[PDB]
Amino acid sequence: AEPQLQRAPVAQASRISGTVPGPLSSNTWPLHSVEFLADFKRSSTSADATTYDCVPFNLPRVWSLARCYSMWKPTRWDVVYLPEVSATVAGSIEMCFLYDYADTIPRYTGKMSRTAGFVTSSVWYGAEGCHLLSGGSARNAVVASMDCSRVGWKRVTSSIPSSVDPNVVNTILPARLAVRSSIKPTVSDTPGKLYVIASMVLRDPVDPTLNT
Amino acid sequence: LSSNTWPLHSVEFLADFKRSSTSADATTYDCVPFNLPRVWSLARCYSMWKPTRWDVVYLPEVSATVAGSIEMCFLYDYADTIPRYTGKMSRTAGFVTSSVWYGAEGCHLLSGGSARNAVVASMDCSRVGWKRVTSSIPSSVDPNVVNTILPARLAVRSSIKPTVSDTPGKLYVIASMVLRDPVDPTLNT
Amino acid sequence: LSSNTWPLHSVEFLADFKRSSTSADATTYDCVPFNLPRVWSLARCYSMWKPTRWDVVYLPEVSATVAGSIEMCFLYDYADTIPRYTGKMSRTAGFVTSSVWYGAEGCHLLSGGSARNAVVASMDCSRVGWKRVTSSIPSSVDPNVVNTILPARLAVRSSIKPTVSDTPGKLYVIASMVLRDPVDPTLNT
Amino acid sequence: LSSNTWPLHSVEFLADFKRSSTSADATTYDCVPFNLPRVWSLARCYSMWKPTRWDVVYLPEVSATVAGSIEMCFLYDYADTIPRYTGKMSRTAGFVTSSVWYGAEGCHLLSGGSARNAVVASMDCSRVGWKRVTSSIPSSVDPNVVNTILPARLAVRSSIKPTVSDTPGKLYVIASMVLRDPVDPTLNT
Amino acid sequence: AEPQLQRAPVAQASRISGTVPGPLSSNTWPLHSVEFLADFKRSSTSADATTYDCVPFNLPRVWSLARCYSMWKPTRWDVVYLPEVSATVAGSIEMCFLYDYADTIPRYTGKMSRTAGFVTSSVWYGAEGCHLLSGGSARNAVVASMDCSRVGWKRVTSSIPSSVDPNVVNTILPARLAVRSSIKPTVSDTPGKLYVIASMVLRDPVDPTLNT
Ligand SMILES: [Ca+2]
Ligand SMILES: [Ca+2]
Ligand SMILES: [Ca+2]
Ligand SMILES: [Ca+2]
Ligand SMILES: [Ca+2]
Repeated sequence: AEPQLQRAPVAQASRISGTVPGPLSSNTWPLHSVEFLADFKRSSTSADATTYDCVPFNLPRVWSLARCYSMWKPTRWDVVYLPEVSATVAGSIEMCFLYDYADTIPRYTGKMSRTAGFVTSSVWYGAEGCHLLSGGSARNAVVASMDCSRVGWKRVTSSIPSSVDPNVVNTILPARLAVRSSIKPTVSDTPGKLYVIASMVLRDPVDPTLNT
Repeated sequence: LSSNTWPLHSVEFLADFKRSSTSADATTYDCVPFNLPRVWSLARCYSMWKPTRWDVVYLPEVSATVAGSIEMCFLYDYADTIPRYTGKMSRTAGFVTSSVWYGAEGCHLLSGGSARNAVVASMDCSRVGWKRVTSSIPSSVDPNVVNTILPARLAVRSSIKPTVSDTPGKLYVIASMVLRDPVDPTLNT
Repeated sequence: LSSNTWPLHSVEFLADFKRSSTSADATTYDCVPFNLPRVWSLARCYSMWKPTRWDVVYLPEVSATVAGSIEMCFLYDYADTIPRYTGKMSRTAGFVTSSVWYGAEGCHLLSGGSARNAVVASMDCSRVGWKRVTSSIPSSVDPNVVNTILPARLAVRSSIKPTVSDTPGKLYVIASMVLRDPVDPTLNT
Repeated sequence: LSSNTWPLHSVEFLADFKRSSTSADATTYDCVPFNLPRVWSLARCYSMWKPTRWDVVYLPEVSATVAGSIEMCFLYDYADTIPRYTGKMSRTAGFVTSSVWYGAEGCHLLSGGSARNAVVASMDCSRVGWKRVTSSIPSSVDPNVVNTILPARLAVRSSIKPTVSDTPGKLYVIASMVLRDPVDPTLNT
Repeated sequence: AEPQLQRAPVAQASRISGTVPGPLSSNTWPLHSVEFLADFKRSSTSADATTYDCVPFNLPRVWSLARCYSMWKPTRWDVVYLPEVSATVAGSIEMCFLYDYADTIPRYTGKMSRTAGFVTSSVWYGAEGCHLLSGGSARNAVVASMDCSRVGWKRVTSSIPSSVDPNVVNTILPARLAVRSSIKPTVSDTPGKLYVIASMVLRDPVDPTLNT
């Protein structure tokens, strides 16, 4: 055919609309995952509960994805206790959630029981929780569920301002998981494992390297 | 109805309406559970609260000859300046004013309803979210930090400087809220 | 509708799109009423505001041969670092880039609105709650405190460094919001 | 609802009811946005306004022993002579009169409704067209020129000459209007 | 009914088989994405081409996901040039790929043309490449495609051993993109942008924090 006589424009707009396509470019992105939280450490001297900040950057794998978004909203967050001790082991594991950073960490059973999301279990009970981490059946699992309803959209951070008014911390920290041992062993030990079954929604992308 | 949630309707004395003989500034009251002993005793057992009502009624107890009036309004931003005069009060949310000796008819508001002849200052509670219950306020902090725990402040002012400081009536709070996540009363801050 | 809630749709010049001949950093604009003189005149009369739209359209006014592009995106966390380059921009929310000379078709967005071949950067307003109207930003504080008042920041970047500092266009904001509890404009901070 | 139009409901302190110890003449107040600081701050952002409500409530703050009463009426023509006495006031539009110490019951009118025992002077707003918003009034001009910008004047009078000038109560404006064509607040005259 | 008389076992095995469930737990995970590579910098003094290592850690968003896997295999890797200059701009952009770290970087057109994946374009041609980044239509785009067939499974790294024998570098570096300017402007400038349209397969998960 005839060679086409192209008309050359002074320019030609180069335009892109919206976050460049890829795995985490959608306005929002829902994510469900099982994440090892920590060892159930049993102090032999302290009766104080151990605290765990329920925020994305504390979940290595989830964090990898979460740092690509600026906002997140927890939908599930459930911590399962997996026993790794015989049925001869005395003691109990106590768990509850603290929804205000300003609130004091429970130092004993009574305090723990009076706190939201409270749960206790024979340190050797709950192995069936292993099946929770995969399929389901929380029938015989030791789980501490965090109240996620009513939790709004939180900014995704890579840190927690700890030496700051608890009120500013609250703006980023939906809740803290408080884990306590009902008794003091003669020597520190680790009766089981704590795995988190988190479900959240990420929103509004951001270059990971900028996210803090 | 359930699962970390139950409504609470209460009535409690808030404070005496004090008229300064020298200052024209408005007195400010933080609308949070810990400023109401009984309500506090309940709210402290929960981690989060959400005001559904919060109304402050002025009930007079002076002679029909006392001059001056009471002015009330709500401040929803800690950073906002406290009204120094009538015009300023009149321009802010929930503004209400009434002769200092009027308002006794609003006592049935304390039990029952009919705010028909009451002197009430209602706080805008719709669209007020869940706030963490606290045992105090960080007064030396950025107002924005305070706003996190303080839904609003009630600003009360006297339209007149009496010859001597005096209290013509009292303020009663009629609050209605919902509490959420259980917490040991002694550990609530 | 009503009851301490006034809806508002405005259009205002936001700022000049400035291109630095030395810095590759983006310029950020705080998406809050006090940054728009006319809108501020209105918003300062209220304690609370809630953005419903907030769109910033770029209107060019340079030769079609000028080199470079304008890049825009929104930052929803004050803690988040300001983009220093195209990828950082292309990777974040509301990203949009267009040749610096392109855009005039966007004037229709201003009057009326038929955004087609318009260069707009829309902010995520859904799920943005009632914020407190302020007259400033506490930059000297924890970014989390700032977040309390800053729904988002618009990030505008020049895809390239002109040999001389210049401004090839202007940014106009098309905001839609609802205002809530009245305050004396002079006491609103 | 839209395209250069949104309703505005406001409440603001208008002025102190001042009783002259020597003059029997009525004091006059121009019912225009610029005489209400906050409302002005809003209205000035628009070129045209149209009053939908405009009610002025008298709220007393004196002893039940003060004698005399307040008289109010509206004047819809700048050329019209200001009422010198009770009969004259009583014969003009919106006329209302009440003992100077009565009216506190009308405070709920400021927030909510029920003008049931209020002392309100309502301006006839139906059939009041769009008027240009102004920052002032040409007082030395033909009344007809003034009528162009002045929907009406509120005439307030004391049915008695107290021994000394005094202010028994205050006047609060409860205005409701619609604004129309945007304008830079600083350029509005 | 009758209370069930539970039989208490000496223990109860706590077992989990396979990487804990979540977004990046599958043995393999395929990922396609558009990633801004860099500015097409035009030196006014050097004629040397600029090199870009075609490896995951150089793609911020992709890297977020890629660091959760230990092995990767490029399937596509295409670099698109987007012009941001008028049709009055003189010069050309030259691109090619170097598949051996030991190979010398081309210093001129002839050298560039003799190299695999070679491509040149009027610096003001190729705006239609914008549509490539989203839908498709590479009909009028300036693209430099990397030979991915025959590229095996490479270990995912967070760095490149640069002061090491090019042969060891080759074990981790599938290829380098060489970008050159056909001419020297009177002063350094940036005629356009380089975006990468990568496609790869990730395999064998690993805690991100361990991945280096
Ligand atoms: Ca962040
Ligand atoms: Ca608390
Ligand atoms: Ca304010
Ligand atoms: Ca005017
Ligand atoms: Ca590795």
